Amino acid sequence: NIGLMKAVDKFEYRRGYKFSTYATWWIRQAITRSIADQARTIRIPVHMIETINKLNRISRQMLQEMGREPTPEELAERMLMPEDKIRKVLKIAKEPISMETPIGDDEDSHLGDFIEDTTLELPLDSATTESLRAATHDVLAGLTAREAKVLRMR
Amino acid sequence: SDEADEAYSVTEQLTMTGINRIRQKINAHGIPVYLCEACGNPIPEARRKIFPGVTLCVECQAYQERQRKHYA
Amino acid sequence: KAIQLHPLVCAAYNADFDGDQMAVHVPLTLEAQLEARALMMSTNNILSPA
Amino acid sequence: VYSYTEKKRIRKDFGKRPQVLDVPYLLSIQLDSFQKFIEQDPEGQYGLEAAFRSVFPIQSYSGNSELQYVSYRLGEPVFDVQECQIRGVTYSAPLRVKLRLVIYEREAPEGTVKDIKEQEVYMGEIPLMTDNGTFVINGTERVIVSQLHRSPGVFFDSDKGKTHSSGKVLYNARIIPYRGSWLDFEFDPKDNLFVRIDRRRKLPATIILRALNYTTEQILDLFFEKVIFEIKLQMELVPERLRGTASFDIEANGKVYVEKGRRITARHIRQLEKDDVKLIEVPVEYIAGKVVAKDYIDESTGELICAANMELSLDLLAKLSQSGHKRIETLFTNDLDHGPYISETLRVDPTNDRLSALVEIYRMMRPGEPPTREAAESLFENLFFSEDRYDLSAVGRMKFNRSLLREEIEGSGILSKDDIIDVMKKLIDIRNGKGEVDDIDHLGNRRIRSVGEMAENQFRVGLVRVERAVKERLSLGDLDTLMPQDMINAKPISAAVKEFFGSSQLSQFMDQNNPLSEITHKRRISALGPGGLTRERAGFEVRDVHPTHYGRVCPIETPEGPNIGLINSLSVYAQTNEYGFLETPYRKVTDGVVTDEIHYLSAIEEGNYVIAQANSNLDEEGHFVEDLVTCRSKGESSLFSRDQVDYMDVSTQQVVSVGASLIPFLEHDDANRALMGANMQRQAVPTLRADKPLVGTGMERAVAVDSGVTAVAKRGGVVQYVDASRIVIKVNEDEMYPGEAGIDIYNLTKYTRSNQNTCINQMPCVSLGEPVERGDVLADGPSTDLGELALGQNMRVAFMPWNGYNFEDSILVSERVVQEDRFTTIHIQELACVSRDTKLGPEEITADIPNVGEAALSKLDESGIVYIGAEVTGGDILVGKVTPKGETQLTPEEKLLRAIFGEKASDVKDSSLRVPNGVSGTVIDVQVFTRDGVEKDKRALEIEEMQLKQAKKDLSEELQILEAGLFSRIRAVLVAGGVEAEKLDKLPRDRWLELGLTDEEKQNQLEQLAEQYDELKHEFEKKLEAKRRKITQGDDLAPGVLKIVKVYLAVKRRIQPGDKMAGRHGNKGVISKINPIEDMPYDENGTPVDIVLNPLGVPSRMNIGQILETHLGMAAKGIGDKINAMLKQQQEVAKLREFIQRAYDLGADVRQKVDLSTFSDEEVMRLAENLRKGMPIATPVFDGAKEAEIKELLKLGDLPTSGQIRLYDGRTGEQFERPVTVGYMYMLKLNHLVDDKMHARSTGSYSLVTQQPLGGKAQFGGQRFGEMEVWALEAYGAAYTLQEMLTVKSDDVNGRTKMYKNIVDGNHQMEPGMPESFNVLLKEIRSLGINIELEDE
Amino acid sequence: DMGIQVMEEAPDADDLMLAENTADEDAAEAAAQVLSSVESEIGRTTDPVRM
Amino acid sequence: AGMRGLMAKPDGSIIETPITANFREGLNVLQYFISTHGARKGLADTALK
Amino acid sequence: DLRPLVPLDGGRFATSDLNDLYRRVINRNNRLKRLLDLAAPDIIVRNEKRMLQEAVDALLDNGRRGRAITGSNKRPLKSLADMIKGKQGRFRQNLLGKRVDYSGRSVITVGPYLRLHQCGLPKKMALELFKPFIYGKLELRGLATTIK
Ligand SMILES: [Mg+2]
Ligand SMILES: [Zn+2]
Repeated sequence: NIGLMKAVDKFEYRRGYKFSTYATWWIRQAITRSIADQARTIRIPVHMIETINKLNRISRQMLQEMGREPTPEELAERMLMPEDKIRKVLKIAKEPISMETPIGDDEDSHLGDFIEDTTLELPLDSATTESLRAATHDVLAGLTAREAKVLRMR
Repeated sequence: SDEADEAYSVTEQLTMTGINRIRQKINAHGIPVYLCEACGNPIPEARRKIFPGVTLCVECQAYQERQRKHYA
Repeated sequence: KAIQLHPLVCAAYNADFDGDQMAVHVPLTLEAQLEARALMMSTNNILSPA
Repeated sequence: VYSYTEKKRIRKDFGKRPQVLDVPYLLSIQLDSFQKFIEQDPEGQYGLEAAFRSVFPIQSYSGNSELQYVSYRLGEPVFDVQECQIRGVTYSAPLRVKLRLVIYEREAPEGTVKDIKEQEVYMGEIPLMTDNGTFVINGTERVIVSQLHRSPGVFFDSDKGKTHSSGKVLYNARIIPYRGSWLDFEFDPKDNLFVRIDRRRKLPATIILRALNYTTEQILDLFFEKVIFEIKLQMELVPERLRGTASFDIEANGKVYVEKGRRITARHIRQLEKDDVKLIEVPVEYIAGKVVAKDYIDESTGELICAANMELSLDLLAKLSQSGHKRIETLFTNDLDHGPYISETLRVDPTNDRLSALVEIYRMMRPGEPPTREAAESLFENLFFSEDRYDLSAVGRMKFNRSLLREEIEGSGILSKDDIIDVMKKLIDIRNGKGEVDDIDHLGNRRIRSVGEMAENQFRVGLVRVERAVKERLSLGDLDTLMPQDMINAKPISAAVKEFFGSSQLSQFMDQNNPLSEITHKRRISALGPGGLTRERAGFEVRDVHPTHYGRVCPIETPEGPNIGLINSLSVYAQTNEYGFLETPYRKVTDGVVTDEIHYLSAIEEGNYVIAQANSNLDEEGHFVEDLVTCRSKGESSLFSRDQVDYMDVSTQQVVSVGASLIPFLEHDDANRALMGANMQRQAVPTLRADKPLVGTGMERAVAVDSGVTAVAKRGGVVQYVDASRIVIKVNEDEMYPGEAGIDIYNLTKYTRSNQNTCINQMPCVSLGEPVERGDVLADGPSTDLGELALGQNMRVAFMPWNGYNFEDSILVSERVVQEDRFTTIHIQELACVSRDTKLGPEEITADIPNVGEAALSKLDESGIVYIGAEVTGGDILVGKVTPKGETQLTPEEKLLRAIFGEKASDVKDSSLRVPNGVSGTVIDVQVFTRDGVEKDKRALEIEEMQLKQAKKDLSEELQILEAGLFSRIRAVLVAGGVEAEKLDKLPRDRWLELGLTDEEKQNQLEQLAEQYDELKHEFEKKLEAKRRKITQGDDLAPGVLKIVKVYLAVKRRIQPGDKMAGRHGNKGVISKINPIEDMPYDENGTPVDIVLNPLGVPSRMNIGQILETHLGMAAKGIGDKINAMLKQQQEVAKLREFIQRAYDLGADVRQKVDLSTFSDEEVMRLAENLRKGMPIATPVFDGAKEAEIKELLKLGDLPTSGQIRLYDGRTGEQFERPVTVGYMYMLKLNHLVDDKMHARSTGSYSLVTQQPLGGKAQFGGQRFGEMEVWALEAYGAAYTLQEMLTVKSDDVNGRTKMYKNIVDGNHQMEPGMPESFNVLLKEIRSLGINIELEDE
Repeated sequence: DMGIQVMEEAPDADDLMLAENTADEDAAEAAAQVLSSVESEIGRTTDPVRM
Repeated sequence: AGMRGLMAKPDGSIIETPITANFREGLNVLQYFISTHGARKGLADTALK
Repeated sequence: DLRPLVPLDGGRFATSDLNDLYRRVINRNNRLKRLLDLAAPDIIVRNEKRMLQEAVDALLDNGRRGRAITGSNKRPLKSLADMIKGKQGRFRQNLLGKRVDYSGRSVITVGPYLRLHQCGLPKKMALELFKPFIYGKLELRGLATTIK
């Protein structure tokens, strides 16, 4: 109805065509554009969706026109994307996974229970870092006024 | 307790409870009534030789069992 | 690799030896070490609380 | 007489009852059921062709197109079992279907077609069942289970009075079709029949009779009995119909028959039928409560006085005499016998004819709308009487016409007006006590959906998913050059089928511990999944064992725990029906003789006959011997005479499954300890040297062979060559199939990895030149000794307390058990390392890695990978992988330290693969898989040329041995008819293409046989390219990864305090001590006991069969220590053949007759070699060793016949008094090791989402301190212990690193604060519009 | 949400004494206010698709 | 040593043909199939409790 | 960090369902913002406001209005109420039942040489559980200098 309101503002009945042919173009755009813009949790640009959609339309066709499977390096031949701008198309995920995903039947454990944080501070490295703070303070206790102070402010 | 010993206690409670609930329905000692308590029919003497204290006759009790077969 | 466990308290955990596993924790603080020693030691609890 | 393999070690067999049926092929369910799926049935009714004949032909809109089905074919698989298990792809075959699209024109809908379009389209790939009944799906071996779902048909259930508090049980009757409307009857609490069509609102159940066009007098004509009153005031009597307390006495003939008050008795109705009464005169009050049975008017004016279904009045009765009426009909409603239900449901029924009857039916289906006279009627008639809504299948009418006791075993697929009132007449009879209700757990109501029936239903749902495309593609454009390939996607039928085998809860991992674990796994019948119930609504209803389980499913073997009785185990001789029910063989009893024609009976047809027991004694003519024979009809088991019985059990093994048919003396164990022992036998780990059970059931050989882990000779012959990895059998001239090369190569399966991370390995038991037959075992699998199932070891056991070291359930184990390595098990772990593609660069697999200092790195090759053969330890680097990163923002006191020594930031990080903690093993395989864009490295090519020189050699070794069988097969021709004999081995063998013979068929066979050697050389030329293709080709990896290097360790685990040994009788325990060998109890021979067991487990857990096996273990090792002692002195065979024949012939009238008089002399010493450990004893399941036959067998040894010897203490040397039972129990080693259950964590990785420690032993996890461990901590006063178990030891991120510094500082004082489970909780309430905040003090 | 445990079949024996009835009665008071008042109009649904 | 006795049913009822045998002798196939109703009900109620 | 977007292996990801519910609210609010910027007819703005109100209901409690909307998984989404309420919720499953450092498990054996006040701890488990204690006592006695 957003494009339907915009189709009315650009509709010209002096051409004399029916309106159900003009606004069908805009609803073909505006539905598929918001499907392109606002449907995945990670936003893919609109043309890049059409890269997958062309790849979804072609690799389905070469599933039977070739034999068993289409290889990725075969898709470098059919579409004129040179084996790397075809590979990062299939690297992209798809509305990926929930983290209330049942593993399951363990403790009713979900996929959030087994994702580990790597960006935390493990307390062995932190007490290593803390004891390095004091082990520097004793080595800098073996220096005089000037040379320790420049080495504290370099 | 090995999970098949609590099974043993449950099964022995089952058997003992059911068998006591049956044996309470044998009405061992009673009075010689000589007449049924829903028909007034003469209950035969071999039947009281079997069960002392049958206030119901044979087939009126059979009707009672057939009525109680479902419930109510 | 198995926890060995005094045979008298097997009736207090209801723990037999057909393959039960006991989770073992460590009391870190001196307050929790003393709570362990003064309340939760297996000789301080030899009467059933029921 | 025995097989030649069977003469190596004959299991001496008790068990006096003879065997009529062999135990059939146990895997007939899986293999025979997937036979029916992937097979071309020309009258398409089974599997794939039936699915195609259901969905095809496809009509378009208005019939201007038609997609039609020709045939289908399974392609050849791209990979075999071994290649699919290596790369990890489904062992599937490409399903290609020959299709045909026919175009039509104007005025020719099926006349003149326009265009045909013949093509072979590829529509999805379907997974193939391999030779053992299993599937390869992602490399992993899956087993697709059968399902116990409820059948279609008619079901009469009850409510058991739990619906109402009044008490009254409410019988109901559901008619469940295949697809359609669940026509359900039920009773009111006040005895009024109801209907509802799809579990909707109720309607009074004469509405369904009125909509079938039955009027009120016709309804009462159906469901009632008619005594008729006439005038004066006479009622014609049925002599039986009076049973209910005499209301009015009798008035016939005036004199007497019996008077009022009392009961109508069996005396009285006898006297009324002997004195021949037919009519009685009755008072007017007797006809007051009766109900009028047909219409009645006055015949002067035709005016309605009283139609039927109306309470008769006495002025109304005299209204008929003044109407001139003679006949007055009424309904017979005895409150006990034929209660008024159809009458009193007409007394409520507001509708009276069919037009208003469909109104209530249409307003029950679709409310609100005004029911038009055609709109209501066309809904109803299509609902139960049309093939496109109400489908009742073949098994639906089979259960229908068998339930109401007809014999119309096949019929329509819809209901009829008589088919519905037959349900109501049966449900009335169930209310009236004629016959019993049906049961939820009858095995005549629970049908079996199996593998070939469940994959078909996932292929028919995918053939509606692709049908919506091509019905709407063929009606758009109708183009020619349009093929049947661009319409048919291969996706929606592949995603319907690789959902089922892929991830559905009836497609489980194959328990691969031992050959019992898999053979019980394919013969599992679980009542879960789609179609069947789940664990939620299961009861207390289907977890019980019902008497129709005899012969069909094991009463013993179910998994205990959450689903006991929900997962069953198929019995031994149990077979599935044509319709899908479980049928079990019974041998037919004639007049008085058990015949031999076995008949398989499903549980519907078992309750009709009288079936005897297999432990009934039989004469030599087949006659029963005793007059009263213990048999069993429908639910009871009473004493019937020998003429009236119909059937007998085939054998006494037929009630149990194959898991529980291996428990010796299972008669003497409880049903739950047998349930506990059948469970633990499938969790046994295979030991190093496989060891036979001394006390077996005789089933051990059959389960070993029928589970595919053995290498069974397909044909006879003599071994041309034996190897540890292959056996070459030169087939005899008898069975050589004259266009063949002569020999077949059994390629053995070496140290490969199980599903359960154990080792699967085949040891060839045969020797060189040893003649084998077909069927005979040549190589034993894992956990098999000489083609006999060998799940554990024979352990010289004792029964005594011994110092608390076997106290509650525990086991005290000798050091000799550990020294002899009887319980050492290999465990092959795979450990992979993946080089993925990160964002700032891909991860290399170099050997030059960061700071770890080139001591562990010397185990690495050039390419960063360990060598095959290397003996790793915990934390040792298996595969060196390094990952790029940034410089990572070096802190102060690192800018000073890295300026001192000057060594740079490494700039790469060291995410490499190392051995996890604790496991020390041997690297036995490394496989490098590469993406095609990535080139390779040195190790990936070194594995490749090693593979290629292996794959080219074995095909040459295929060829040079198949030639070396063919050049003797052709040599067999050159003896007769044109004979080249002395000049045969002189002329070169390549010019045996050019050798002259008398030109018969033989020289044309020589130009056939050697010409097939020319086919052997080109098939070798073609197959060497094929293993040049797949070995060299790049992997079709998951997108993102480059190099998956899959290292394969091998641990060789050994027994320790903590491992769980068990018996076969539910006697499990945990080894508590490895006592030294001098401290074990010994007898007066000095022989120490290997295992001491607690005897207190025996009287309470009443498994006496572990004491009887122990005494049969003392007898079996008694025989073996004289056969050993005679071979120790090299005794002559007159000593051996007169002892062993005596040993093989013991006890009462055993069916086993082995005569060593007709035995070769090198076979007897071979038989005595395999008996020098001990003679194996077969105790058949309910058939075997009586107690006197053990003591007699114990008296053949010089062992005391009570079973107990006098044992001396190991340490202090003084004897235990009151002598002790010793003997040989078969102890198992269960898959609960302490190497896989010990876990500890100080401080590991944490969880991201809430900052708690991770979960599980693999993730270096913590212990869950739940609700019940907190209340048991508040029940002490342990406040500070509980604060740290929610703050420091769990989640508070500041307070948990200020503790680890404080412990290393030596200060045990926490500064805890506020948990991170609670700030996450605080932000989630405040992410609602709820201002929950913390106050201030 | 009274909750009177609306489930599929005839319920068990122990699971009326195990299953609990919280909270009497004010939620049931306002639910009675609802359920005695939606016995009049037929056109009530809240779905934006249907409406 | 003595006889086993009357064996129960999941219906609460009692199977009127008792088990005249024991565990020092054996049980034949009929009595062993009779025992499994009570034992399976006992183990189900244990593992459900 | 309470509805994270963690990068898993191989390019794959894993989010929480609150991301989908907040995305639904932001979508409907941006579109309603345009539909009131555009002076649209009142029926489609009525439908947009009712949709945005429904999205706020699905975000705060997916199922109190009906029905609980499912994503590309056929279970309902976990909402904010479902993240505090429920058996798996933070109030039950994370405020008391929570995993714990300095802990471990193994099977039990008898070993009756013990007294009533001692358990038999294994040596690898006591090496693992008592790691910071071992480090403090090991460097206090100075047999190592660094905690490394
Ligand atoms: Mg236990
Ligand atoms: Zn009576």
